[PDB]
Amino acid sequence: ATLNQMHRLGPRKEPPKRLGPTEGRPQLKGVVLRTFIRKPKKPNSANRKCCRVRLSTGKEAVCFIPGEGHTLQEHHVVLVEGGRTQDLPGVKLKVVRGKYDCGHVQKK
Amino acid sequence: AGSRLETVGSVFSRTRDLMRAGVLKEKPLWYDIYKAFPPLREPVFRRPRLRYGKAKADIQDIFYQEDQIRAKFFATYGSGQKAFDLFNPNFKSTCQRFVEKYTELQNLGETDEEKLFVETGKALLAEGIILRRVRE
Amino acid sequence: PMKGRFPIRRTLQYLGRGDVVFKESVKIMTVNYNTYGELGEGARKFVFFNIPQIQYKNPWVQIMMFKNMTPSPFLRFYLDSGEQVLVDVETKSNKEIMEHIKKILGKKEETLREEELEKQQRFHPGNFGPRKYCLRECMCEVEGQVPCPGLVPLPKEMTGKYKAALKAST
Amino acid sequence: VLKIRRRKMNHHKYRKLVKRTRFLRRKVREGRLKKKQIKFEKDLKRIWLKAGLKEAPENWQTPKIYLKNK
RNA sequence: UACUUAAAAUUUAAGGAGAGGGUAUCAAGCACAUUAAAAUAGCUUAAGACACCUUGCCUAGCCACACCCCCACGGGACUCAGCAGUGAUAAAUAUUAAGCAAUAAACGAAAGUUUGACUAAGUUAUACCUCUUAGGGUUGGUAAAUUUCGUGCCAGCCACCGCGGUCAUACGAUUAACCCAAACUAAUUAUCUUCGGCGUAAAACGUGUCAACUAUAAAUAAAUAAAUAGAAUUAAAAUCCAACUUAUAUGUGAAAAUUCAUUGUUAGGACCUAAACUCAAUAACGAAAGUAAUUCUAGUCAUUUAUAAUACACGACAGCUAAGACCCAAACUGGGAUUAGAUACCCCACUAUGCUUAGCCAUAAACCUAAAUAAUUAAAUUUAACAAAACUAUUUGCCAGAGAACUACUAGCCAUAGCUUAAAACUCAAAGGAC
Ligand code: FES
Ligand SMILES: [K+]
Ligand SMILES: [K+]
Ligand SMILES: [K+]
Ligand SMILES: [K+]
Ligand SMILES: [Mg+2]
Ligand SMILES: [Mg+2]
Ligand SMILES: [Mg+2]
Ligand SMILES: [Mg+2]
Ligand SMILES: [Mg+2]
Ligand SMILES: [Mg+2]
Ligand SMILES: [Mg+2]
Ligand SMILES: [Mg+2]
Ligand SMILES: [Mg+2]
Ligand SMILES: [Mg+2]
Ligand SMILES: [Mg+2]
Ligand SMILES: [Mg+2]
Ligand SMILES: [Mg+2]
Ligand SMILES: [Mg+2]
Ligand SMILES: [Mg+2]
Ligand SMILES: [Mg+2]
Ligand SMILES: [Mg+2]
Ligand SMILES: [Mg+2]
Ligand SMILES: [Mg+2]
Ligand SMILES: [Mg+2]
Repeated sequence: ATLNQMHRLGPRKEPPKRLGPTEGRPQLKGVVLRTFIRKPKKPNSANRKCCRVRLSTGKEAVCFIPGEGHTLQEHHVVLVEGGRTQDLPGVKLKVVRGKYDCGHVQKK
Repeated sequence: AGSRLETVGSVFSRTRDLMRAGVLKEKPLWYDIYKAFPPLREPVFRRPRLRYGKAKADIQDIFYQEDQIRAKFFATYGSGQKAFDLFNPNFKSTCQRFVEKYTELQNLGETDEEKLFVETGKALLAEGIILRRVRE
Repeated sequence: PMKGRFPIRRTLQYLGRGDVVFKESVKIMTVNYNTYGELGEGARKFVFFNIPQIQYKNPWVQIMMFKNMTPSPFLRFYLDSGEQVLVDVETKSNKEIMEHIKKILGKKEETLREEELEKQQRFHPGNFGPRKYCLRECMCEVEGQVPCPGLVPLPKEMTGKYKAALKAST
Repeated sequence: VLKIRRRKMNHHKYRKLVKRTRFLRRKVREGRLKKKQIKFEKDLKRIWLKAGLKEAPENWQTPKIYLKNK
């Protein structure tokens, strides 16, 4: 662009930073609604443990439960955080082990 | 160990540099000679480029003043029936004698080109040279 | 590569090299120059090189330039008194034009120095406060004075916590 | 290569979709123009009422500019 | 506070050199102006008016607010956005504390009095500092650092690339090592921001003319073979009519259907529909689209140069509307064949349409996939590669990963299954270009 065109336009227009599943918040608290399995996209082959939750914001989201084995059930309370599950499409939240009803993976 | 880079510098500059670095311990025998009696131009690589737009070379077309007279002689009489001998360094052709006489008359002060052309023909006719005014 | 011709003109150092600071009387400077010709070359160079420097040091002066309106280039200054100073810059180099206007309508070095000193009258080195305005925020920074408790713990006897305990003991 | 094929294949699926729902789109349009006309009339009524007139200027009838006048 | 009149601090009102968030799919606002006999028809606006959305900024501090109705006569849902504290809510969690001793403020002539301002404490790894215990994470690559065993595309892991189906340095335990350390790791947010590009990758967006700026500096042009419009004209080949006339004619790879109202010949007649061989191995004209049968009439031309839309005028083909034309061609349609099927390719017939007269539509790989203009050919320039050698300057337009998307919505349009304008959600770690 010419100096006259750069002057008439100024600095580049910047698209606003749209928020993610947590809505720009470190963590959210949600109540479990269902516990189900999600299948990772090929080539990955597994039965990943996830759950649907109703967040404090009022929306409903699908959250991956990390770790080897969870005791979560319907009506339980959990603290969800950000971080997408790469193989699981649409799963943009994860549960924090050791907070509220969810507990640390049971080393056995 | 050497500098086989013939596109950077010259044989002399690369030899000077290699000795400064410490890789070449003995001077080549041709080195001192080049230092004392170098060439006029430094032999450095240059990529020949083409000329573009209105760039032109600077070569003078070699045209002497005799050529104006010689052109008329070839158009009027052609080349002399006697054959050119280009091995004799002092050869005088029929056309060169025409130009020598044409010059002599012009030194006298004749200003008309037509006068100098027909008078020279008459003088050579007296000399006995066979000039044929071949229009063909 | 910076765009345009002579990109050095678009640097703060170049703009600050200008030495023509007009007197308070100067209010407008009209520049009449021709884009084609031979006797107006200095005028064209003055618009190209010097007008930015003049505006930088005289932000409140209106510089308005008109092109190819007259046979010859000239400068006309409009003063606050109502006087109009015409300058003829034909056959004059851009450097010559700057020196001429500096002489007739430019502040002298003495006047400018006095203004600079007066501007800084209220800054005192001894004054304490934020870094933006002062050298030192607190007297603890000074050598020999009691250091800040945050950096160096105070003696117990100089602390209100300790003094209160003794008063209770009394 | 695949970018014109995709424009072609995308454009092919739009023309098919428009054909399947051509009659629905016609009724959508006639209603969007009617709302477009009412919005035009109301915007003109706002002007004279704000100016203080209690009736539209004498001999004025809002032109119907979105109807099948041509 | 001084004088009985002058220095300040502090405000208020009216203003304006300049600077000042986002959306132009917010493009018009609709009285927003001047004059001062009260007339004139003006005022702001692509140099961004108007509308809407969002946000405290100008930081020794400033501005706005003080339960709500912008305000607070009035009304209402009737007061901690003072300190401490409580309920609810939230990922978010300080004492219902002491003293007016210091400084500040209020009051008093004053000794003095008052103050949840403030001061000294309490609470909390949130930070810094000084010390003393050591814990936290990681160990496939980026990126410092793994031994044994279990698991076997399962269980699990990853910021990106990826790992796991029997020798897993990548998962789990264990061993050691690495990093940091009263912290450590995770999540969230923040700090980095246009002088780069536009033949082939995002992007010169069909064509030209008129403005204002920004640049530039010269006083010419035209006289051109197929620009364009009108009128007149016609050579070859068809069509029609007529004479004579084979028995067939037509059609394919091969056949069938079609046909004998055909066929062939005509130095017979009519027609003037449609298209313009050779020239053309040419490279002209026009802004582009486009334009080459002949003749005649009208006709292209000077603005220094570049630079234009919200205006004006054009814009292949196909398509729409109305009245005509119709040799030939030909979507569609029917017939014949072909094939497992033919909804095609091949054959026959025939229509819209191609033509004219009036409008409309405004679309192309509208492409030389090259914006225009003036330079230079050397700057030790294959500055990727391939195209079309490279490159400087000027002005405008345009571009900012891919898909979603020649889409949705918006506005304009003779357009109504239309064109121009043109997003987001969401998804992926690529997409793409040249070799
Ligand atoms: S900053 Fe000076 S005493 Fe703390
Ligand atoms: K896999
Ligand atoms: K209020
Ligand atoms: K006190
Ligand atoms: K381990
Ligand atoms: Mg929209
Ligand atoms: Mg309240
Ligand atoms: Mg109020
Ligand atoms: Mg409180
Ligand atoms: Mg109160
Ligand atoms: Mg906190
Ligand atoms: Mg007092
Ligand atoms: Mg193993
Ligand atoms: Mg790892
Ligand atoms: Mg491991
Ligand atoms: Mg492109
Ligand atoms: Mg187009
Ligand atoms: Mg005709
Ligand atoms: Mg004529
Ligand atoms: Mg027809
Ligand atoms: Mg092309
Ligand atoms: Mg299209
Ligand atoms: Mg569309
Ligand atoms: Mg639309
Ligand atoms: Mg997007």
